[PDB]
Amino acid sequence: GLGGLERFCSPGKGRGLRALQPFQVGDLLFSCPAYAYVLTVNERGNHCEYCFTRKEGLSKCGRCKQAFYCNVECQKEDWPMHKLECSPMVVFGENWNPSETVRLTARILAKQKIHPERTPSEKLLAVKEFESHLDKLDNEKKDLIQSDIAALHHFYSKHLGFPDNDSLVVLFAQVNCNGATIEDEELSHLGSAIFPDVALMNHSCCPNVIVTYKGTLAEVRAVQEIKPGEEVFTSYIDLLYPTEDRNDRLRDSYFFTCECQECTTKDKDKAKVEIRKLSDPPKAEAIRDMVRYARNVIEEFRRAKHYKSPSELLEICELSQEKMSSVFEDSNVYMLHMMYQAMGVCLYMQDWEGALQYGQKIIKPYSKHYPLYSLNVASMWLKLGRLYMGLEHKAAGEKALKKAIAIMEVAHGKDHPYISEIKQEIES
Ligand SMILES: Nc1ncnc2c1ncn2[C@@H]1O[C@H](CSCC[C@H](N)C(=O)O)[C@@H](O)[C@H]1O
Ligand SMILES: [Zn+2]
Ligand SMILES: [Zn+2]
Ligand SMILES: [Zn+2]
Repeated sequence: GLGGLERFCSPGKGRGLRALQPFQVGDLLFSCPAYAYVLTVNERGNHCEYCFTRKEGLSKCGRCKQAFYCNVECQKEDWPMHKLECSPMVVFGENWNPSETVRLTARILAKQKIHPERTPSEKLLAVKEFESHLDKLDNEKKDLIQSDIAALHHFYSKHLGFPDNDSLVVLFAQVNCNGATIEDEELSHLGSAIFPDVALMNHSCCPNVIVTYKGTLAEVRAVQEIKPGEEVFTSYIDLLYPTEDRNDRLRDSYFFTCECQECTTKDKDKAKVEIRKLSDPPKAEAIRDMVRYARNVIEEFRRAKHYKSPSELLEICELSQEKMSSVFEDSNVYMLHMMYQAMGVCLYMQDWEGALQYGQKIIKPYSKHYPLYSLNVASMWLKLGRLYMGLEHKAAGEKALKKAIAIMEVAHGKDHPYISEIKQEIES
């Protein structure tokens, strides 16, 4: 398996990963090549399909004209997977729209068909041993999975010999509980992948490691000191939100309730739900009313941004901030949430000054709500630094970039290509 590590049975968590030797903050616990992976549609042309390297002047697949490569070698290496989509993409035309989960599952089945034996990605845990939580799925969940299976048959029937329906349901549930989004240095979505050895790690809201990505390779580095015998815990979710929100998401997606220190004590929750200390104290029921409102408007915005204009979205953020502010301080995570969304739609609108203005009032609370080494914090420092540099505020830009580097050296490793790029952006 992996030196200095050991698969074991973690009480109340099923199987987990334990350390057999000490690891210091920044040490590399291990690296894991992707078992199967797929680049998200919106990043085609920016990244190489095979190795995920970002560069300009990628070779275009002459066949489908929708898959870009470093060279003919990367193209050849990606052909066993790319042929699943090359011709269907041109035949279906505009009707080709499988969800990313379907694309990934199709590549999983292909990888099992050609490489049925244990891969180097499965040193400690094989794909077939994945947890499915089949018995927990309600009818709504089952019907969503059945819709994905229907799409799988619809777009990938010519190249894959499919197992029976039951097995496909198990596979999709396993993907939903073990899949891994790949994000860039600004936590922008690059694609989805299966990292069997990485999936073994259980969740904690105070994790001791962070998973970063070097192309299609997952790397796992410590963000706290790990001693022999201690279990290795990563985070599955955004840690910004209070305990009940986190466990709502964990129950919904992974079907378990977390009992880590943050969940048991809920101490940071008080900072996260900051109430204005005004002459008139809000009553508890008014607080809970505004909290419910906040959680509702967050979901409403997730929906609205698919069919609404950017300015309409900014209006939603501005109006919700005013209403919520009557009760919530600006450091409240629901205010920060709407500020972050406003920053994103301003970034899309290319209003760099506006987005910078929002980002400035986001990093101060962000830094304290998130753990010491957090990719969310690093990415915010990086976005800020790049806006500063773009608007020629070099002094403040360099400051922000160094803060990002300080966290990334730990999480990504000091020799990571991203850090080289950022140091170039300081010297240029
Ligand atoms: N902190 C935690 N408490 C209880 N169960 C957890 C947990 N973190 C992860 N899990 C379990 O692990 C699943 C994710 S895959 C992680 C490995 C899994 N424990 C296994 O034996 O294969 C979750 O769906 C949940 O069932
Ligand atoms: Zn490449
Ligand atoms: Zn093609
Ligand atoms: Zn927790």
